[PDB]
Amino acid sequence: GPLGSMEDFVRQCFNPMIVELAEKAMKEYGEDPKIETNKFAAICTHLEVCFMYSDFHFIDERGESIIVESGDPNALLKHRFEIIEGRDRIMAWTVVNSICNTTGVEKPKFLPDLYDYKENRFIEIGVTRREVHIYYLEKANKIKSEKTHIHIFSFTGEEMATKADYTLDEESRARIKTRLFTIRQEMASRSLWDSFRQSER
Ligand SMILES: [Mn+2]
Ligand SMILES: [Mn+2]
Ligand SMILES: [Mn+2]
Repeated sequence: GPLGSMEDFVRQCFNPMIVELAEKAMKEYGEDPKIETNKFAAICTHLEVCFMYSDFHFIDERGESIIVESGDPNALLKHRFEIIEGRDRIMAWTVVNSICNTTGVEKPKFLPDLYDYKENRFIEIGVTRREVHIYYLEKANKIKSEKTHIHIFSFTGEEMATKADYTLDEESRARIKTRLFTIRQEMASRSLWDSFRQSER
């Protein structure tokens, strides 16, 4: 089939809010979305996984975790996750600081992606086009925060998480894997997938 542009794919298949955040993210780190297009799509994907990971999860009036997929979560519910990814450098560290000195949890050395108020830990989310175990080890070796929980998703549907603790129910993680499958298939139909996969390096 004809070869599409990654730009077209990103703008057509990701929410504009996600795209704008990815653009702002690449700018902050001196990367050009119009040249590093595979990275651009990977940033969008990762960002969306982080949001989907957090979606629908609340801590109820008793302090127990629950899922509310309707539109109106009653006012007394608290979001289960703090989202750190998708924020500019200053705000992200401000949030991390607001979490740490509060919950007493120690400060990480790299910005994680989320904070889990139920499990009382920071989470690093990974999305890989490679083998989950390799990517997991790379992540672990980079941060070695020990307290930061790592959760990896691959585009083949495999997951790997610290201490075989996957945090979320099967359905939540299934939503994420369905979305990644959709991204991969759509890229493939536009003849963008092979390059995207090989780009991760
Ligand atoms: Mn709310
Ligand atoms: Mn991050
Ligand atoms: Mn991450």
